[PDB]
Amino acid sequence: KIHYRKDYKPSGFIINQVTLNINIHDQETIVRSVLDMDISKHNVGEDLVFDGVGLKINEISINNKKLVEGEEYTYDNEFLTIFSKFVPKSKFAFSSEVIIHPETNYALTGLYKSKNIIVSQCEATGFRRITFFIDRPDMMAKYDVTVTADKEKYPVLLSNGDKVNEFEIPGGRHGARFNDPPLKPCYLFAVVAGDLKHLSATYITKYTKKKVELYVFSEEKYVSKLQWALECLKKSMAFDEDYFGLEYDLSRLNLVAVSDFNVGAMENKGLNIFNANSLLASKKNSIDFSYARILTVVGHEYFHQYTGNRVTLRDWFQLTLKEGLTVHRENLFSEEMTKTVTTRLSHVDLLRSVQFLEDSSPLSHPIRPESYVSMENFYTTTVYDKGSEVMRMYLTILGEEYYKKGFDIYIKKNDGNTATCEDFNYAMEQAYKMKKADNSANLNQYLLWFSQSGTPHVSFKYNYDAEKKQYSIHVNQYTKPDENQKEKKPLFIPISVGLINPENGKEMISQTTLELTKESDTFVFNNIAVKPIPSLFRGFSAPVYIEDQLTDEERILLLKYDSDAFVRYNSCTNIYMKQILMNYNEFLKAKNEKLESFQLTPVNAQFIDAIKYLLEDPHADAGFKSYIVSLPQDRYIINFVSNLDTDVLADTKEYIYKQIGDKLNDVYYKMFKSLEAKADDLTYFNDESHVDFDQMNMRTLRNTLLSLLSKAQYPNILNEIIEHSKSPYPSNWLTSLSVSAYFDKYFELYDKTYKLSKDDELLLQEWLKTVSRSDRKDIYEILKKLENEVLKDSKNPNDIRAVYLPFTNNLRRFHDISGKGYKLIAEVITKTDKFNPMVATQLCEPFKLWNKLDTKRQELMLNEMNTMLQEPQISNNLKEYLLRLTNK
Ligand SMILES: O=C(CNc1ccc(F)cc1)N[C@@H](C(=O)NO)c1ccc(Br)cc1
Ligand SMILES: [Zn+2]
Repeated sequence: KIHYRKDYKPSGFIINQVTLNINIHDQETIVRSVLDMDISKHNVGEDLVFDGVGLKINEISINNKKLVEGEEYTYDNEFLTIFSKFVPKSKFAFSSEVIIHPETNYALTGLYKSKNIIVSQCEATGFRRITFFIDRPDMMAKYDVTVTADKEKYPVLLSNGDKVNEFEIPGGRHGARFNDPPLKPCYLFAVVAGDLKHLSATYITKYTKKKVELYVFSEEKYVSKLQWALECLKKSMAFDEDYFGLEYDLSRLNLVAVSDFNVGAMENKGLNIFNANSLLASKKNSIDFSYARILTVVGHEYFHQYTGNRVTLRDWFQLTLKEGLTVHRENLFSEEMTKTVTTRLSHVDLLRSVQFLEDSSPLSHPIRPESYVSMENFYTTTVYDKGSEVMRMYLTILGEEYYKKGFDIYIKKNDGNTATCEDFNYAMEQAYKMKKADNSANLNQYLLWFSQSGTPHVSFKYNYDAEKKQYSIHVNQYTKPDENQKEKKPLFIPISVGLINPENGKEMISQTTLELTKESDTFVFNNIAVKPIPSLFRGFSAPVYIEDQLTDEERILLLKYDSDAFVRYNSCTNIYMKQILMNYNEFLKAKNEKLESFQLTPVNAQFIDAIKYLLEDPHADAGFKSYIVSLPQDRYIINFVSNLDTDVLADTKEYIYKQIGDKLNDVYYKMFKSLEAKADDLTYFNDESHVDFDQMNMRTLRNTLLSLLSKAQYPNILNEIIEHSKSPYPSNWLTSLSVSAYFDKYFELYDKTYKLSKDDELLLQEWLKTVSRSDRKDIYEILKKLENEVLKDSKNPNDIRAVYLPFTNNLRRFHDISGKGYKLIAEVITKTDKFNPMVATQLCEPFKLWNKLDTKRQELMLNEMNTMLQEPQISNNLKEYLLRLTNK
């Protein structure tokens, strides 16, 4: 069954009240549910059809009269159909009692057991796995929820709303009743039961001075890892108050970590539930990346309280309205908290590698898709991250003052209601009219960002008249036709620009955002005293392919002297890309023609000089420095090469890295040594509330330089690697494992770091990732060793993803020409699909570029995908995903 956006129609039914009794027992959970329902104005006498997946019916009733299977209803394990003639014409009560089995629910959707915690996940379609419902987000209802369980095993009981009763039950059990009067969609329902330990705090809101109790929960073993999450929650609350003027509306907010989770976290109202790897950290037992991850995921789920929970979705095709907008709010928050330029750069780096790949793949879709089979397949980097860039462009176009005015219009007008992408565009249009001082101004063209798939390409030509002091930027935009639009239309593209004087590095014009609304336009600037170098798409102001048409000399000047971090990073990126494409084609030709000798174009010496200049600048940023010594990501590069031969690309990267290191290794080594004191400072190692993002960026730089020096076999660098392995910081000692891959000490450090990791669940997963992405010639034997000794039969998604996904980024080995790496991941996908279709589809990620590779590897990947598709037991999720990916 294919659902189409244009087919939306309101239900013929209304569910006003849900009264749940969830009785948890060792071998089963009994769910009783009374739904106080009505007939809506759209009803036309149809059957009453409920969603209900995998439920064991004990009984169902209408108005306390038990219904008879076969004559009055059918149930096919997916839909409960009550025939029209037995459906009442006015207000009525539907009731049911079903049995479900959280303990064997390894798909982690619906109600399931994670270690010793019972927990739910209802977005998008999981509530129907708990009880019968019209399981779609426009069915808003009140919830009164009672949970009972063995008290010894499950002392802590949580659901949405206020706890209004706690009571004892004979036989060692107990119950708690939660009443949540405000309307909500069923995907925001949640329940948690377990032997949970907590940290707590009281937050007083900014304007109404309301006292909000904050609780963060985990299993007892890891309760000492909760402190940063609680601090991040306070920060998120303050940011929504300070930037958006928005306070929390409930008396309490609970965050709960669980070990088994399909994604990062979930915004259930007042009861946010997290993958443990996105809530728990300590400085002894977590890598640095955990701190930014917890900050952004806590922030993300908090910002949903307005953008998703208070203003909700009419239908799932509007997903980007809450996810793109919440990622945008998340990104603003992160940028303000970290105060590092690499925060924005890391978002752009993600979009232009992963999301651009998706947008040029057969899976390409607009941020508001037109159809789906499994809605879980459209929680994508397109909907989330391109969605966020589309939400960010409103702020770029409007400026902070009018953006905040438009955002508040959207909140005030839609608070407590469902909404669509048009409602948001409407609110921004009102601010646009105010800003332009023109009630005729509109953003109708802006809506194409929601409906048009594919990445626009923006290219430039320039003219400077020295006598007239007149400078022109000619701009073109183009989107390649794809399967979603045969004809692509020009978008509203905001181009943040500066003009740099190449003689002194100074700004030449005030802040300027060009509004490109046609296929092409010419923007002219008068009184430009000298020929400038244009600084284009500052802040990465639109999600596009930038073709700057600048010389490498011009790009070097921007890299050294521009004020905008993104344009400097992009100029570096563009210099690298020109070099990569040139050397790639030289290696390819020598391979194709079987040349006994040939030449390679060297790396630009003035570019290497500029890198050295930046690295040696003690006032320059360490995080930015780590980006400039790193080549662009493989998944960024592959968007620019047809029939990419992964071995030739590996040879290209190796040549270019060797070229630069042959000049700069002594600089790299000197910096690695001089950065030690500040990077590894232990002053606050035992203060979990003290997080220094610049210090972590200095560690990133040290660990990047160490990797470069180790690959280069720099003299006696093994000494530094061994010393690095004794650092108290996991980012450092796990780096010592991966860079030791090039030395005879690798398995010594393998065993040392395993011993350091094995007694913390999350640290062990970081160790698994480090092994998985180790640059080892024997990586296939090493993966078998992880399988046999550590991973075993685990159904934990964090374990499976840790063992296999980093390995898939091994350009030389995963893409082994035998196809053995494709075969290995396909076996893992098919095995995983038997119990967790969502994670099976996540493990398909390496196949997304299949039609971008050389002909032999295309065929090898296609064969494994077609083998996967022929599996008799394949899930709907995996089948739909592979059918779309293979154009079948
Ligand atoms: O957690 C994420 C993204 N991060 C992530 C991390 C590791 C992974 F393996 C996968 C995803 N998204 C949340 C979300 O949006 N919460 O607000 C979400 C919620 C429900 C559904 Br259905 C899908 C996605
Ligand atoms: Zn979200």
